[PDB]
This record gives sequence, structure tokens and C-alpha cells, in this order.
Amino acid sequence: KEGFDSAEAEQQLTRLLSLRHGKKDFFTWNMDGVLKTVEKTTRTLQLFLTLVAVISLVVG
Amino acid sequence: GWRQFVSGFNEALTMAWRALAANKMRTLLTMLGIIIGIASVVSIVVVGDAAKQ
Repeated sequence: KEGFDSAEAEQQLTRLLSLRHGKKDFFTWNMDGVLKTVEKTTRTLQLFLTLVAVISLVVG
Repeated sequence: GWRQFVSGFNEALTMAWRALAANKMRTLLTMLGIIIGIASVVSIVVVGDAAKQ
């Protein structure tokens, strides 16, 4: 929750599970950050498209 | 006759150069309006095709 970053806490949980279990093992895959980057990607596409469009329109 | 049509092409090519000479600046803004357009056309076509490649 919190809007909290996926990049954080997983390392906290990393040591956490490295503790509650005697050895690192959980080997979990990262969340949300992939959503973060794909969001940046799609919005980036919005940037390219909308910007070139609007520039062309200004040229109009 | 097509003789006066092609002679029309080149002689009114000269007449065109003169009419543009009447407004080189207007001609400039006009042609630029063309240029940015088509250049952007081929631009986006090629780049999109390339990224697609």
C-alpha cells in the first residue's frame, strides 16, 4: 500500500526472509516496477505521438 | 495544341519565378509550410518502418 515503491522493502523483505529463514531462498520476482517502466514507456509513446502531432499542427 | 502547353510550362515557369519574385517572403513561408510537412512525412515513415524492422 502507501503508493510505496516496489524497489524498496523487497530488499527489506530480502533480509527479512534471510532472517526468519536461516538462509536466502525466497528468490521472489519484483512487482510493480515493471508496471512503472511500462507506464513510462506508454506515456513516452504519448509524448512522441502527441508532440509530433501538435508540432505539425502548429506548422499548420 | 500541346506546343503552347509545354511552352506554357516553361515560359510560365519563368512567369512563376517572377510572380514568386513579387513575394519571395510569402513564397518562403508557403514553401516552408510544404517542406516541414513532407519532410516529416518521409521522416516518420522511415523511422517507424525502421523501428518496426
